[PDB]
Amino acid sequence: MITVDITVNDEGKVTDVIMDGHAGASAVLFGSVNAIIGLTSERPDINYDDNGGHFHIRSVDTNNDEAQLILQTMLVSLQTIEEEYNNIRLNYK
Amino acid sequence: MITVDITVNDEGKVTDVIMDGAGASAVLFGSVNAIIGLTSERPDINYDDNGGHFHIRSVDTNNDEAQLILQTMLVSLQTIEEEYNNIRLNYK
Repeated sequence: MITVDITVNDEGKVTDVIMDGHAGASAVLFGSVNAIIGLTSERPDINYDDNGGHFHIRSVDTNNDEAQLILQTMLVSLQTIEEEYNNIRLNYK
Repeated sequence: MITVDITVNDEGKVTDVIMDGAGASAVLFGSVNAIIGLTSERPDINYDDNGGHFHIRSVDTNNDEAQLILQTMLVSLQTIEEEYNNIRLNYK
């Protein structure tokens, strides 16, 4: 099972997303990180263990509307996978 | 085995995304749900043979939010293709 921990601050901004246990879920997450970097000015703080586990996206500019839209898109896409394969568990922190 | 045809107009807007045939499908369906759930854009969708053919046609090409989601979808598909060059992207 893949676990996705999602942290939304008091201002409604996605500050952290951590995926662990990681085809659909991985493509959505990695693709979204590449989109934030390639399409916006936001450069998230990315950390992961030596095995590629505990993949943590930490937002730097939480007021970047474009990066926030991409993160929300990533979450809607992960919720779409979860709805069909409830394999993946989304946890809202 | 999967082909994705992408049409970008003269104004740089994604007008059509046509997939014919797990990662690719999740990115496509998830992105459509995001456009519908997060923006005012309501794309024209043609869907046949339970995923065998899936065509997204933009209606409001000037919707910056829907356009960002489509570009995100394309970056995500390019990421899959870079790892499984299984999927072929074509710019029409």
